[PDB]
Amino acid sequence: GLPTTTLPGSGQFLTTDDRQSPSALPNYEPTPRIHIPGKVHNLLEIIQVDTLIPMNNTHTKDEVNSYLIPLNANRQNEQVFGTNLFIGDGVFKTTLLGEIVQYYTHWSGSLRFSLMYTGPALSSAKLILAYTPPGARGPQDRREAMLGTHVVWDIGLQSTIVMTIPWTSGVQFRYTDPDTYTSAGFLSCWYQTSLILPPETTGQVYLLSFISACPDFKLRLMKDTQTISQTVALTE
Amino acid sequence: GLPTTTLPGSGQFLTTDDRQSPSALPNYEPTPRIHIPGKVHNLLEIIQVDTLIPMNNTH
Amino acid sequence: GLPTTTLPGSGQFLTTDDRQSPSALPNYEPTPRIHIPGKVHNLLEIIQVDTLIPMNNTH
Amino acid sequence: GYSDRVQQITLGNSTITTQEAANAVVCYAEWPEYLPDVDASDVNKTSKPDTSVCRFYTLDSKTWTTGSKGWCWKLPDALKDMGVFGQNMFFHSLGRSGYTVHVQCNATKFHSGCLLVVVIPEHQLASHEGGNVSVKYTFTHPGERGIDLSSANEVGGPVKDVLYNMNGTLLGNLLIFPHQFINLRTNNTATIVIPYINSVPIDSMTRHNNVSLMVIPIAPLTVPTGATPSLPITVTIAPMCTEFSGIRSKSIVPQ
Amino acid sequence: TVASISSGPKHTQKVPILTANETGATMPVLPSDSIETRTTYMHFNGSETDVECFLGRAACVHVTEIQNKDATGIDNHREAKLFNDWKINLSSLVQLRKKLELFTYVRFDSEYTILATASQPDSANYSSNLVVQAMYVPPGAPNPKEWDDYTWQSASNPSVFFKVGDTSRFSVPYVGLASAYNCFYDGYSHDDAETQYGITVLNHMGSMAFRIVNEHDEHKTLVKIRVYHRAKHVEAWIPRAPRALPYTSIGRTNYPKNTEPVIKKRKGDIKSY
Amino acid sequence: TVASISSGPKHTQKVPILTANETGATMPVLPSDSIETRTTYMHFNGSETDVECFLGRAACVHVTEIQNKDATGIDNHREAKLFNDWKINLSSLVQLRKKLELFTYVRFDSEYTILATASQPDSANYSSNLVVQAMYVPPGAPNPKEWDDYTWQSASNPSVFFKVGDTSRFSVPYVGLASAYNCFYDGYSHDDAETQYGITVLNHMGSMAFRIVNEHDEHKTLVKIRVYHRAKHVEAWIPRAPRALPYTSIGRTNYPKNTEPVIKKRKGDIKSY
Amino acid sequence: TVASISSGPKHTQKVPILTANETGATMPVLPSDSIETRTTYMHFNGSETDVECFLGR
Amino acid sequence: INYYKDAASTSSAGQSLSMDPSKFTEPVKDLMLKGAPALN
Amino acid sequence: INYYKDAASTSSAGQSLSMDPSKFTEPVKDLMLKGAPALN
Amino acid sequence: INYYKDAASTSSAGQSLSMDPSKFTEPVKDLMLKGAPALN
Ligand SMILES: Cc1cc(CCCCCOc2ccc(C3=N[C@@H](C)CO3)cc2)on1
Ligand SMILES: Cc1cc(CCCCCOc2ccc(C3=N[C@@H](C)CO3)cc2)on1
Repeated sequence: GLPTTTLPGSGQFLTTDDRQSPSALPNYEPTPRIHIPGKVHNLLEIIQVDTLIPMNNTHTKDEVNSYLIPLNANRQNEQVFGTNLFIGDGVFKTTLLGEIVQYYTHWSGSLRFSLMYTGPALSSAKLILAYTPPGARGPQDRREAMLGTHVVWDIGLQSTIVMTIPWTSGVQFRYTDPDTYTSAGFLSCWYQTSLILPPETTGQVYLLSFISACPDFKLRLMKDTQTISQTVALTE
Repeated sequence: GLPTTTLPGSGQFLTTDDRQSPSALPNYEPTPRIHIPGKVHNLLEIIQVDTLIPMNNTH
Repeated sequence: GLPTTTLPGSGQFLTTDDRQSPSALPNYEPTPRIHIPGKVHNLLEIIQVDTLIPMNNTH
Repeated sequence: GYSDRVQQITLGNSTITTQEAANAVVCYAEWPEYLPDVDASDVNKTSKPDTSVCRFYTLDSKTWTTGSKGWCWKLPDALKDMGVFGQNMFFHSLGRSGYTVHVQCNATKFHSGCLLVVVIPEHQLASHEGGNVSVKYTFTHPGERGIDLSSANEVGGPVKDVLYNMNGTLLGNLLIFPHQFINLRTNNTATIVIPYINSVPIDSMTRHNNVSLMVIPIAPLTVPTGATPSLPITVTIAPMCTEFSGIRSKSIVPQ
Repeated sequence: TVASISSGPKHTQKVPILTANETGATMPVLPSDSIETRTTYMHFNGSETDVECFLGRAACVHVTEIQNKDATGIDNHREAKLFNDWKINLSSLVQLRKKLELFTYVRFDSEYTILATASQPDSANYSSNLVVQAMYVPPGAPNPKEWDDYTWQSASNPSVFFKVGDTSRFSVPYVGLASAYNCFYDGYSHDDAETQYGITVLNHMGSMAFRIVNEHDEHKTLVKIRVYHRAKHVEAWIPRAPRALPYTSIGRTNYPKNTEPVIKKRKGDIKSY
Repeated sequence: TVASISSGPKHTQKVPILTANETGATMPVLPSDSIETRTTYMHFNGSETDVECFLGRAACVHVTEIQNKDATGIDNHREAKLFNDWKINLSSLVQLRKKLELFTYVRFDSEYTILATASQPDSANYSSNLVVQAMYVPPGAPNPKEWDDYTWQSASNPSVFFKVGDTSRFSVPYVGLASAYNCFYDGYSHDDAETQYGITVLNHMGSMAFRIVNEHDEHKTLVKIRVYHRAKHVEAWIPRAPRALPYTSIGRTNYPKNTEPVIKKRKGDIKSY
Repeated sequence: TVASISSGPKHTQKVPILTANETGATMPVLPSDSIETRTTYMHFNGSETDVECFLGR
Repeated sequence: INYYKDAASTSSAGQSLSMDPSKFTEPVKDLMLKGAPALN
Repeated sequence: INYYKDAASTSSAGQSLSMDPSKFTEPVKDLMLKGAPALN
Repeated sequence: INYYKDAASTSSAGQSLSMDPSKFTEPVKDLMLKGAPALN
């Protein structure tokens, strides 16, 4: 008989501990694995695939239309859309990125925001996208917007433009749930010159917008998502 | 005295676990084995012998 | 199963003991350290800096 | 002078040419291949009709109009009646296949509109009734007709609400599945190569569909002034590396 | 590892930021393709986002309850909670369910922890000490009928006996019939016109049965069982869109009617911040 | 090591005892610079004044309380202490607080010990055996609302279950967002005219939630939770003046008005002994 | 280990499927003696049918 | 590691991995070859 | 040290440290180079 | 012997045995020698 002493914590059950256990089914042989395409190893692998952002959130019931950012022909100087960058809330929240970020407490890294244009091929347009780093207000006019991170996008044969929100930060991690100290800025978009439709054409054209994370990205300290809850256990 | 911590499951009895136990009969000597024809090792050995099927179940 | 005996003191919590514990946050990666001037290692380092004595205590 | 843009796919006795492609997607970066022995379980030698089943079948055409919500086809169902592919299907106990899907929609440089073409492995549909109402067989086996998401709820059928992918997930995130867009201004076809994806090496072709192909208008169709307000969309699909096993009497399936 | 390299002004014919999303790719664009950057290192590995880590902590998967009371004159033990069961399954409680259904097929060993606590809602002199016996009853094995049937002998079926207030813990290998469990199944069990649709017909694995071994004392004792499940040795294939609407049933994808808009409406314009 | 060397009479032009304190230095003067000394050795290392040792013993950081009782008809569990929380923090109880605030920035892993004892202030037949479930609820995770919410499933959030009367112990890595925790912060969360001032806005880290898993017995049971915290792997920068006045608030430096003189007045003259 | 070997058409004078059960033997006939098979491996050892396992709980 | 002195006290035995059905499936005195005629 | 005989009884697995998003982010048939035109 | 995988779970650290008061006691820009005049 070897002398032992038990410490504080004996008998506790910590849902996060990782130890060995007896197998209830001694000697059982599991089914062989066969090959299946698509294996995922890290959630970091999947948040780099871009998905659509319901940017046009202004509706009243969920609709395919809140994915469409409208553009008006012949407007000059004006603003196309605006949003803050609380990736865990608001427009971002239902996107795959938003949806995964919510399983973690802290995030750090660059984001990739792209816009794909869908107007007739014989039209043309020049837009400016601007990222405003924390510390200033959402820009109120392009002059204000153009003094921060921006890209003049020229609509052409190449249909999409990929803007990166480079990680601009004092503190090396931000909270995924919106927090002030930790806030990330604003994203706005304005006409640089203006949309022009060809003859025989009319109305609004739309941009689709996507979001995905750069390879830069870090997420840490897992927790429970506000995105799902329940009141009684389900049954069959 | 070596410091320990006990985990969840301590004291449980799992009918399928396989561990050592003290022998109640210390030092006892079992009867020698003699040879007996017919030893079975796997149930897989015996399910290969065919047996009759009551196919005509209608009684 | 290895035979053990527990000694007096089992289960006690001594605020001054120093042992290992399971991490509640398995696999979490702490923020990198950056350099900060001023690191203290011993209280003996700081009690050698002189400070003023309110000698005139009479107020 | 090769462009990403022009392409030719020849499979069996049938060929497709596109002069306005946008590359092609190969699901999960894997190309269809036959079933290796190391992965095999059924001891039966399989049948590989090759060129008689691995050719291009063009399903009947759809009509995109400003009110369209989107269409959904299931595989191998959509092909249950195409030539010898279909016969093999009803006649063997098990079968396995990959596909090349080519979705076609051309317009002019004055039109606008953008379709999402996506392949969803194991697309289990939801009942519009809620609770634990099931979706009857016939409803998930529309055949070449596919399911029309702008048709009405029916009884025992699935829900046809587009912002929810027919299953409780948002349209916006379908982009995590192999997919390609058809943006009239860029593109006129979409091509996806689908490797066989299952948790078993070979399965039944009638009780289980392993992918739904979905074509969904996202930026509404907008035709030039006084143009007819609609465009046809055509889907052509070719089984590839098909294998059938466990031949017998010929399945009889509901309806 | 560098998180960003140093990059300076650019005036090229080589534009990495113009792409064609119609192709289905997400081109790997970085901050340094469109602004001037400085070197920085990652200092991080992505350890805690590994799927083994993501699915590897215990989650509550089931809460049931049984009572110890005089069975004298009870015509239906099962019905008196003289013992209860659980037609096993993991999609019953939703926190863990949404996590698993981020994948189509999943393969793992399970580690179960079972916590049992007792309640004595009405006047008792004391708290008795009860031993629970949770037993696995696979498909085809004779379900028990009374709280003290021959079934409980469990001569071939793994069973664990632990005390109420304590915890039991054991681990079961991956018992799936195929190579993976599907989290999801667009099929039927056969081509029947009315057979059920979904994984419910696949994910068939028996049920687990609990009972108190103790005979009855003078008062009644409520014992409530909580089963926790931890995946170990995880393997996951084919990511899918996360669950947006609420769940209604074990094993079907169905969402409730007149549900509410899941995308938050702006308080303001598209232009609003 | 010598504590003092031998030194004899001196009649020099080299005076180590005259200095200019205006410079900000504390010149390292020793007994042997001004009296005649003999050799002596230190016999000591300064082991127990290491900051790891100074901050490394468990200190009580929080006492809360929850009760097990029939929740039937309770409109606000939180309010009935059917479960309670703690918007986590270390500066709440002052013994450990004064120790930490001897430094400006501090970095360490935490080891928590949680002791839970039960009380039955009014007539009970017995002492029941309750299991506590303390769960970590980080910022953004859905706080629980009833004592038996879906929240308690805690499928992704670390939780520990232990018995009242026992102790639970686990250790959490340094969870700070920056490189160190500041013990102190002369800033705001943004340039707002009315935003709060101090570390309160920095030291934001979630809250910990406790509840009893047991349903109710016939009597009521008070369970009082004590959380102890031990720093391990300590790193401290920039020493500061010790706290002289009493504390009034978590996270602000504020002292109470009409406080009392903190320097003891002489009973006598400056000249007094 | 192979569970089944590959075997093709047969037109022989050597018939493994005709036997005389009166002898008391169970002749070791396999799928490949009477249909055309493909190779497949066992992937299994028969561990949990060992008598030690069967009587050991 | 055995902690105990007696052999009965050790854990379960380990798989025969013996397996030879012929004592049960082919106890015939003159060897039968599959493919050759049963009765000559 | 494993104390138990079966593999299911061992603790959690250890980090894939595999990580290759290209099956998801770039499943295109003809390789796309960043910087070269998307559609030629 | 660490029984646990993560570094936070190890016991207390071990004595700096670093000790250098000069950053606090003599942060002067031009070095002062004891015995030499303070102000020259
Ligand atoms: C997807 C998906 C994943 C799962 C989980 C399947 C679990 C496998 C079977 O689980 C058990 C549970 C309990 C016992 C048991 N044995 C006794 C000692 C007690 O409980 C055995 C197997 O179900 N669907
Ligand atoms: C300065 C200074 C130092 C600190 C302490 C910060 C502590 C980090 C977060 O602490 C916890 C506490 C509890 C749990 C917990 N997990 C579950 C098993 C139970 O409790 C997790 C993290 O705060 N300010």
